[PDB]
Amino acid sequence: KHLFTSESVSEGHPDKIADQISDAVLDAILEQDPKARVACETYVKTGMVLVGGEITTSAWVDIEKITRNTVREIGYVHSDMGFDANSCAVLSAIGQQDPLEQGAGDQGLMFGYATNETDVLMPAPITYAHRLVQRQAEVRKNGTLPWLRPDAKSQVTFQYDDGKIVGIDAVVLSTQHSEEIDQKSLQEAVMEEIIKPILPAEWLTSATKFFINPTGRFVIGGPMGDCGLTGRKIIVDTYGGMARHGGGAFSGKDPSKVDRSAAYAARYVAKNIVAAGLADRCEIQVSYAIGVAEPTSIMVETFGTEKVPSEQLTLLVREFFDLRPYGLIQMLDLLHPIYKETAAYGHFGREHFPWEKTDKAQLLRDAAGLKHHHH
Amino acid sequence: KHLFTSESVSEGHPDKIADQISDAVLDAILEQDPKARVACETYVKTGMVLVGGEITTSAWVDIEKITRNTVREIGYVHSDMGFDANSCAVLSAIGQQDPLEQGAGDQGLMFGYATNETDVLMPAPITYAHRLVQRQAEVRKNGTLPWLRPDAKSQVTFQYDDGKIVGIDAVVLSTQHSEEIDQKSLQEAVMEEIIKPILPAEWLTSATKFFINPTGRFVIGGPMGDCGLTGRKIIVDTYGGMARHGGGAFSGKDPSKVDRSAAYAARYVAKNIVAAGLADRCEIQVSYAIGVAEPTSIMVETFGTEKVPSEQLTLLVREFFDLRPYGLIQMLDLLHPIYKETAAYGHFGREHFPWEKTDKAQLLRDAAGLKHHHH
Amino acid sequence: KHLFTSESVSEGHPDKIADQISDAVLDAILEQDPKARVACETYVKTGMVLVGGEITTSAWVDIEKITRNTVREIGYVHSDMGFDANSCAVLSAIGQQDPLEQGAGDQGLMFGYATNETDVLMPAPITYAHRLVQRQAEVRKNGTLPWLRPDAKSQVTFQYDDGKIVGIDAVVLSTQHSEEIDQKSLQEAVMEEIIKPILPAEWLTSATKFFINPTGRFVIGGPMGDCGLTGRKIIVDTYGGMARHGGGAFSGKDPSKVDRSAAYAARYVAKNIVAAGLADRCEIQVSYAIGVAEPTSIMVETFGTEKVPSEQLTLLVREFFDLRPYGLIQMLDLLHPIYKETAAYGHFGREHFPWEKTDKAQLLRDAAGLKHHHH
Amino acid sequence: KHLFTSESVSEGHPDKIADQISDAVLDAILEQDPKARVACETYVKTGMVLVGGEITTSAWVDIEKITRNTVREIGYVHSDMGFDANSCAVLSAIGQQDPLEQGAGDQGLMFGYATNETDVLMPAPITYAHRLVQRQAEVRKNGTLPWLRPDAKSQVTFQYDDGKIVGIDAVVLSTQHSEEIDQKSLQEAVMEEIIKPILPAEWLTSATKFFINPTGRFVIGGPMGDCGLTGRKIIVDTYGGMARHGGGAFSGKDPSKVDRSAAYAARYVAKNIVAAGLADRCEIQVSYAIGVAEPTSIMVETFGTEKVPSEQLTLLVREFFDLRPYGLIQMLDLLHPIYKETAAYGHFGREHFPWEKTDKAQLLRDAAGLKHHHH
Ligand SMILES: Nc1ncnc2c1ncn2[C@@H]1O[C@H](COP(=O)(O)OP(=O)(O)NP(=O)(O)O)[C@@H](O)[C@H]1O
Ligand SMILES: Nc1ncnc2c1ncn2[C@@H]1O[C@H](COP(=O)(O)OP(=O)(O)NP(=O)(O)O)[C@@H](O)[C@H]1O
Ligand SMILES: Nc1ncnc2c1ncn2[C@@H]1O[C@H](COP(=O)(O)OP(=O)(O)NP(=O)(O)O)[C@@H](O)[C@H]1O
Ligand SMILES: Nc1ncnc2c1ncn2[C@@H]1O[C@H](COP(=O)(O)OP(=O)(O)NP(=O)(O)O)[C@@H](O)[C@H]1O
Ligand SMILES: [K+]
Ligand SMILES: [K+]
Ligand SMILES: [K+]
Ligand SMILES: [K+]
Ligand SMILES: [Mg+2]
Ligand SMILES: [Mg+2]
Ligand SMILES: [Mg+2]
Ligand SMILES: [Mg+2]
Ligand SMILES: [Mg+2]
Ligand SMILES: [Mg+2]
Ligand SMILES: [Mg+2]
Ligand SMILES: [Mg+2]
Repeated sequence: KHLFTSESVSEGHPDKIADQISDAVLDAILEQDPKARVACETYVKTGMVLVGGEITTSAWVDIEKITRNTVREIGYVHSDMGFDANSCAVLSAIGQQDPLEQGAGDQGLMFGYATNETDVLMPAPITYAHRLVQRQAEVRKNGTLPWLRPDAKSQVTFQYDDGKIVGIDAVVLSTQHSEEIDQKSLQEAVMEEIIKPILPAEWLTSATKFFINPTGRFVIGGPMGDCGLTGRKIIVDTYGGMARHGGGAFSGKDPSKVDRSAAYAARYVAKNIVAAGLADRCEIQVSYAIGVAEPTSIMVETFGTEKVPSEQLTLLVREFFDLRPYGLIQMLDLLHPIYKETAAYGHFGREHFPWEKTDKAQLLRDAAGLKHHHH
Repeated sequence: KHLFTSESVSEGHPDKIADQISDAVLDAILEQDPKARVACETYVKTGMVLVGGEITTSAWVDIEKITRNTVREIGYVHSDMGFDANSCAVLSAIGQQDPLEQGAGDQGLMFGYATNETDVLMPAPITYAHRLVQRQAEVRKNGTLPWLRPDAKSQVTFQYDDGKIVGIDAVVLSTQHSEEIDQKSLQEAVMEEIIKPILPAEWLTSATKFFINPTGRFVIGGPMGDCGLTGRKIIVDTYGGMARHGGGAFSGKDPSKVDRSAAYAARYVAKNIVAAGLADRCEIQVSYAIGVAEPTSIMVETFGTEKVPSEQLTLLVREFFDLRPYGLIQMLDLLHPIYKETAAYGHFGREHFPWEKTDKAQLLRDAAGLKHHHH
Repeated sequence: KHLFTSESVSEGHPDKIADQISDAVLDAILEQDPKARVACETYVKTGMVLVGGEITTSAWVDIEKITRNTVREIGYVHSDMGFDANSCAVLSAIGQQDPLEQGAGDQGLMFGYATNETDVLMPAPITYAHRLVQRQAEVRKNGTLPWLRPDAKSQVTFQYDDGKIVGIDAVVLSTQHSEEIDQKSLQEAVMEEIIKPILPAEWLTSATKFFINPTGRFVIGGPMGDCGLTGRKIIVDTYGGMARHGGGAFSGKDPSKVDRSAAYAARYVAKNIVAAGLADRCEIQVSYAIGVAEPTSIMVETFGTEKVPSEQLTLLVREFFDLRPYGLIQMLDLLHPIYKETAAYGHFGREHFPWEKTDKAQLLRDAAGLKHHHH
Repeated sequence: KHLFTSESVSEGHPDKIADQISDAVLDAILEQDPKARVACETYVKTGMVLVGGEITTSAWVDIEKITRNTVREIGYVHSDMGFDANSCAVLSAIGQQDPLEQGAGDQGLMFGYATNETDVLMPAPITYAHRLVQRQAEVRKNGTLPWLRPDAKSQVTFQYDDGKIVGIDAVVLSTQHSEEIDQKSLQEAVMEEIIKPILPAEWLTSATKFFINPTGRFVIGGPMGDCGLTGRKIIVDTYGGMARHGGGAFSGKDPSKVDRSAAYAARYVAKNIVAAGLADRCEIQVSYAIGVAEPTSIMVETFGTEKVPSEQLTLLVREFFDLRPYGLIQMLDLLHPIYKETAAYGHFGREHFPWEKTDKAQLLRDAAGLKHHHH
């Protein structure tokens, strides 16, 4: 019997604004130069975006237009909301100053995770936290609730009973909105259009507490309310705290940065082990030394749910997966402008991303000797 | 049998520069106004520091002098190193626009952890990673190795055998340095002055791999090499990945921000459970809803090492600890300028910090009914 | 027979926005510390104000609130106008690191001028250019023309016939406005409310050309349209080109800066010579060497209109006026927060400023031996 | 009998640093796109360059490399001098969002001047002020005085006797320098290498005062000492105060901006009148209305030195010169990357610039009927 909690934030949360600008700049560069080196760090606050860092590329991009386009899409288009794509400041401080045996670009450690408690092999709490804010954005943009504004957060507390979901104990939904909607109207609409359509009714009972805009009015937000920086939502981006984290941010980094590529690979590995039926849950840790191709370490954790000995799993992983930094890029077909889409609503659990394919599961299952004997 | 890896970075790593500026600004404010509200986000890169965010305070501080003093102390005092305290740009964009029942200032989730694998009740990998970079800084500043420069990283891979440390498998030490030292000289000096004095000789064997400045020369660094931002080393700041993380950054936040205060409290709770002998390792999760005083959730995880039933532990925690946001500040005496010291070499494991006191351990032990029966 | 032209700009022109922020910061400091050293340079463009330079002061000022207050007063309060006081970025980069024999703080040259072609002893073209934009601001702010927006420019071409004003040949008035007013409506209203009430009807004839918003619609302006910097309207600030200029900017400089104080003194000198009847027009040049109290040069130019020999005038000036840098501050009572008012609509010709007093005129006249002999 | 004073500043003065960055960016764009629209405003101070404004161009330029290259050429290459090309911050905030009948892009007024008191038809004071700082830069860069640093100023006071140069009354030379040179050594070297080789010995007498580094040591300078902005040396750029000024800055503006093109044209006109022998000195004023091709006014001032009636001169100017904004660009062949060279040591008096050609002088002389009758 334990209570576990995860959160997510909408595309209009200031940290998420920064992540999406960083990745919109990455995508624009990769469209022209797939092998670009990009380390693009964004900082947003009242009236301004600062886009900085380092790029090595043949590409020619307009950082200001990409930034303004990104903010406009998120929905900040007027001073009444606290922030305007068309009239904010955009400052740029980007410095433009056998292949599988290439060393890691940096040291570090990265984790990946999978669990069969959902069909996408993700933890339920982060899954439903993301779906809530993704729903908030959908009913804002489609005109179902046209008074919604871009900045929102969600938080879901699940109840477990020896590792089985019993229900949802608590739900937090805080949304920005225009001045005209009153709080009772806002709470009813958020319950009917956002919460009830996303959370399974089975998990919602008399024991469920709902905190909808628990401080009431939330008119001013996005960067006016809170400074936002790239890489400040790394637990929202991953597994909502259910799994460990190595500390590296994803957004604004090209696929040569093992902080992103090896975390994607570790998800792919974990997900294929669980899809194979070789465990019910699996956490992978990998680590690198700058200038060294072979990871300094690989760890496979199955929390006692493995269907074959743990040492045999570690072997299967070395056998089927090339975790050298350029083996990663090959393994996942990463040199394409696919990253802006990851930079809100989570890097995992959306099954069109290359690191969410379970195209190794039968291979691992066969290689492990799992198959039924008769008679 | 598993390999686990943690890293740390010196006070001269650009992300750590940002953390220390943010907390130097917090301390300067709390010295004058202990109840200040501070959310100070720093961004450093080639030639500049940007210090931004939001403060509510009666204090009057010189952000530029605090910044320059902080960078000078870290050791960046010349263009030859890539960055100069005295001549860099400092830009400021800080907007200055029953008490225990006060609501949390934000939603979120926070973890704390303790393990008796070290005397300070920390995981060994993060402990020894921090000690390595702390040693690098000490031999740089005391003139033992005067050619060292401020930017460094460490990484240590431990070998476990069913949860007992067998040894150290791999050690990474990457340090900045002046142009005059050659790499063989640098590797010998780092082995003799930094590595061998910090890592127990028992754990160092023929199986131990050493990667000292594995890309060779590292003359240019700090902000010139890599943009740095507040809150981009949250796993170095905590448990090196051994424990989970809720995603919140510590530095530049006053103690009313549950991202910092509740993580400190969760460490205090976990550490006192383990010091009490109520478990060998303990992870606490807590979460809040904005405007709500009582946490939305509390979870006590003991990984099967508890000495009393798990439900009884959850009770002991509600009984002995007030996890309401202002109960935290009272519980830990937090309204003092003590934070710059946390902003490099880890927020945990240094036992003079208030959240590292084990002043509840005997209390919890007595309350749990642990004591020996004779005859 | 010659045509001469001068321009002026409203308080909402971006260069004038910068001047007024610089001087609002100066005034706020002098209110607390009359002997402050201030060199405050402002830069405005789309979404941002940067306030920089150097101050030596005991004062404690909130640069962000002063900036936002200044922009709000000018009238930029919405993204629809291109700029919002409440939601723009404000960045600060101000470094806070016998008395009459004190040296000049810098070298330089400064001119002052007076002419009896107006009652305020100013050239008519700059006088009427300022009055036009000052009128534009008055009918905008008083609701006479509520659709006006803050950014405007004026330009007036006078016809002279051997140095006597014959009339006005050309009038330019370009004003920002809201989207709702059509251009014919705007032209009629500007002619009736701004032009006809300010320019003497005697000077307006069939030969007069009027260019009112000659490019038509002007909805977007202020910083969105044009970057603005302190000290980029030095000819609008002075004599509209009728007199020479030494190149120094006024705004954001305390009275120890001879670029401001000696130009004010040179106006005072010229104005008192002309008010004395010792010439009909008078241009003064003074210059300084850094660290030298006595000006390196003084020149008195009367364009052949002197009523006493030129050498005798130069003597009268050395006799009645102390042009040493601290003699200036004493001569004009300058250590008071009086400067924001100078930073739009001209530093000269408004007779409540201390350098516009003619309290030496009778003294100079008596000392020159001008007085009527009878019989 | 009158004393007149002019100043100049070296390429390392912070305002001049800004002018040269603005024009280096203009040149880089015009090299690729001769018809680019450019309005590039620079701001330099401790540790940073901000390059902003508005460009309409097909060109692709690296603002950061152009900036760093420009600062390096000027000579700021180390923190010991206060500023380093290689390690300063560069921030960019440039928004990239019958032909002779095209309207002026803005209103305004512009002056041009010529006088036969020098062979280049410039006033002597500005001529010799520029030559002094140009000499300071030459002996710094050629290693004659290798301890010189980039920031310097000059100021020269000439004595006139009814409009004829009698001599030089005062000379100011303030130069930055390294820590190693003492002030007596510096004064002797500046007198021998900079002053005596540039100023005619005839003009230097017992009455001449010399102020060499009159405040002594000047080690820290460039942007560390003083914020610099584009367009803050408009009187150094033109005629040193001898002639009037319309207020417009030159640097960072493409030739479609009448603030630059019409001032260049007005110099060309004045210079060709004086070279023709139609006056000994000539000041031209022109002015424009936004969206109007024909200037709102033209004024020809000859200070009583004309050799033909004044009305006939005004006619000659309308006849020989097309002052419509695109007539200017054609008249002077302006669509070429020639502007960085203007942005230090004066826009006039260097006779390879297109507006310094006297290719109309014989034409004007013939058209005026000036020629000798015999017998
Ligand atoms: N030549 C070099 N050799 C070795 N290490 C180097 C070298 N140059 C820089 N580094 C280090 O590499 C560091 C990068 O650390 P880190 O902040 O983790 O990078 P990041 O890519 O921004 N990721 P994170 O902030 O963790 O998401 C630099 O800041 C230096 O400490
Ligand atoms: N009136 C309000 N009511 C509720 N939520 C609000 C209100 N105002 C702002 N918020 C939200 O609170 C958010 C803060 O999120 P977060 O980024 O986690 O904060 P942080 O303190 O910088 N911590 P982190 O970046 O996680 O270390 C804002 O950006 C909004 O989404
Ligand atoms: N110690 C010093 N001795 C002499 N001159 C110095 C010293 N320190 C700096 N200076 C010079 O003084 C200059 C100031 O020039 P200037 O740009 O005219 O100043 P300003 O006050 O901004 N006025 P302006 O831009 O003309 O309105 C510096 O930039 C240096 O060239
Ligand atoms: N559509 C428009 N119609 C008319 N005037 C306009 C329009 N858009 C902007 N303007 C004005 O044109 C001004 C330009 O003034 P000014 O500051 O003299 O320009 P500049 O080119 O930077 N020159 P200076 O600072 O004088 O060297 C703008 O700031 C507005 O007042
Ligand atoms: K923040
Ligand atoms: K970075
Ligand atoms: K401009
Ligand atoms: K300045
Ligand atoms: Mg945040
Ligand atoms: Mg990292
Ligand atoms: Mg980093
Ligand atoms: Mg948070
Ligand atoms: Mg301007
Ligand atoms: Mg000056
Ligand atoms: Mg200046
Ligand atoms: Mg102009």
